[PDB]
Amino acid sequence: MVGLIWAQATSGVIGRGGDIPWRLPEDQAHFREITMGHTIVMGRRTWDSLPAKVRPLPGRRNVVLSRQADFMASGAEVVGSLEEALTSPETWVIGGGQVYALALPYATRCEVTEVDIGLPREAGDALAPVLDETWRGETGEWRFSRSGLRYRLYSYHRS
Amino acid sequence: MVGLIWAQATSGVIGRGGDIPWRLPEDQAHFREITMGHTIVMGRRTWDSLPAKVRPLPGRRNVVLSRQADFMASGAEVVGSLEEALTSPETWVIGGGQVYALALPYATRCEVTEVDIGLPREAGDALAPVLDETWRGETGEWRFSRSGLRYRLYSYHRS
Ligand SMILES: NC(=O)C1=CN([C@@H]2O[C@H](COP(=O)(O)OP(=O)(O)OC[C@H]3O[C@@H](n4cnc5c(N)ncnc54)[C@H](OP(=O)(O)O)[C@@H]3O)[C@@H](O)[C@H]2O)C=CC1
Ligand SMILES: NC(=O)C1=CN([C@@H]2O[C@H](COP(=O)(O)OP(=O)(O)OC[C@H]3O[C@@H](n4cnc5c(N)ncnc54)[C@H](OP(=O)(O)O)[C@@H]3O)[C@@H](O)[C@H]2O)C=CC1
Ligand SMILES: COc1ccccc1-c1nc(N)nc(N)c1C#CC1CC1
Ligand SMILES: COc1ccccc1-c1nc(N)nc(N)c1C#CC1CC1
Ligand SMILES: [Co+2]
Ligand SMILES: [Co+2]
Repeated sequence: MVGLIWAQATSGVIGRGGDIPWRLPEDQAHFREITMGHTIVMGRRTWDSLPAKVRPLPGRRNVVLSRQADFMASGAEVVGSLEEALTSPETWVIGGGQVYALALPYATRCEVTEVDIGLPREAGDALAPVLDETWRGETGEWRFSRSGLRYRLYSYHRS
Repeated sequence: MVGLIWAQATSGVIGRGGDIPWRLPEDQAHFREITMGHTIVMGRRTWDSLPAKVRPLPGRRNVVLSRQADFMASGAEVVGSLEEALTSPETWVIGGGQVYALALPYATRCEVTEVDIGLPREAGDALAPVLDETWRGETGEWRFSRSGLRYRLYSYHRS
């Protein structure tokens, strides 16, 4: 099972300037719960952006996707194609924008957090992938966060 | 991944008299979506509850749990233990009450439909399993079924 998991502003923005333009602790706990124990696949840019302190993510098989054949991600497996990353019963693709779009055709689930920030799309932003008709989704109720922000969870599935 | 999927009254009743005391087309559609393509495991009593006619459920590996070594389930596999049924990336336990209880220690997902029907628990009823503190649950909004009963979907997960 290949799933994607991401957190986006309502506008689709997931990233800017190499970082995240918000903080939502509840989303981090949700992300941890969904990925824990499983393989996680990230793009090289996302790996670089993480402080070495939080890297690799505990309890998960960390895989970094890079076009650099001898790239070394200390504490992670480096692979040159998504297919090499996709063993194990359950793999979660955890960003960023380029790798979500690459992985979506392989995916059967998307777990999406929507953050109610009015954040406009800007040139250069990382964006969430666009989900076609084949994605049936269940809207969660609007939760409320200790950061003061309103957010909502979507569980998308297909086939 | 082993998931449980069930529909319950608010009281926890999931079955009565070998059948179900309601019928929501919206829940049947959600059940089909979540299970399609995967292994589905059901107790022998639940297989008996299916008319020959809709058995086995199409597009899914139908597995029936029975202690009867001679029991025939035309269109399905009949296994004597639950562990024999776990050779697929996604396995959905689809009932009934005894198999839910037996499968729960293997489960990381519960997809629950709560039906807003006041249904006192009678002797002989089959009940939903009790979810302890290890389970983290998404709730959705209460929705109107065309049968006139409200319902809502819970997605529970634990690592
Ligand atoms: N949920 C969220 O909100 C999340 C947001 N983010 C954000 O996303 C942003 C980064 O995303 P983005 O810039 O798109 O980068 P990615 O993280 O998607 O990394 C892109 C890199 O992937 C590598 N790669 C290897 N093989 C391929 C391939 N076949 N196709 C494409 N890429 C390949 C390349 O690395 P190389 O150059 O080495 O070859 C490429 O530079 C940051 O702002 C980050 O904070 C990240 C995670 C989650
Ligand atoms: N979502 C919902 O609301 C659902 C409701 N239901 C309802 O649930 C009810 C049936 O549930 P229930 O009565 O609990 O019966 P089950 O469907 O759970 O079947 C129980 C049978 O499974 C077999 N079995 C049980 N435990 C084991 C084991 N450890 N090893 C091997 N075989 C085992 C036995 O079969 P054998 O006797 O052959 O040995 C036992 O008789 C019906 O009302 C049905 O309509 C059913 C599914 C979904
Ligand atoms: C902005 O989101 C977060 C902010 C802090 C911590 C985790 C998340 C997060 N959340 C969801 N829902 N999906 C995700 N892929 C991620 C991620 C990631 C890569 C850095 C490893
Ligand atoms: C009252 O439930 C239903 C009624 C008709 C069709 C499907 C369902 C259903 N729904 C949820 N949500 N979970 C489930 N396990 C099931 C089931 C089943 C076994 C008979 C095959
Ligand atoms: Co599926
Ligand atoms: Co898991």
